[PDB]
Amino acid sequence: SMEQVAMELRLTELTRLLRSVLDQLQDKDPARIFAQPVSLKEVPDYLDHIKHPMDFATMRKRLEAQGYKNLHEFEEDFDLIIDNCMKYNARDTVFYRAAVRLRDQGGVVLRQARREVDSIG
Repeated sequence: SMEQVAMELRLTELTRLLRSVLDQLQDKDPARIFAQPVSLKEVPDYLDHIKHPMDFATMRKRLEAQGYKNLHEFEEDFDLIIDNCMKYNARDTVFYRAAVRLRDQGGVVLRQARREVDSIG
């Protein structure tokens, strides 16, 4: 149908905007701490601690399959990256601290993304 096509164009354009959001948030992690999944070879107990692992590569795979329907879904995955790290790692670690800085700097980006998603519809 033509309605299905219009819906698909809307999803495509959200995907475009989320790709730009992802790139901007990933720039706030210049150490690449969050770039890839925590390795279960290197952290064998990880899944005993963290039930829903997340990382920027996994988000990018979902994004490119157009698997984010709305900005809330995308934000949920970004908050998992941060929240997982802040539980597994102690406050005195470069990992925890990187997550704090990513959360603080990402908030700015996400605030305007929400306005753009609502504004453009």
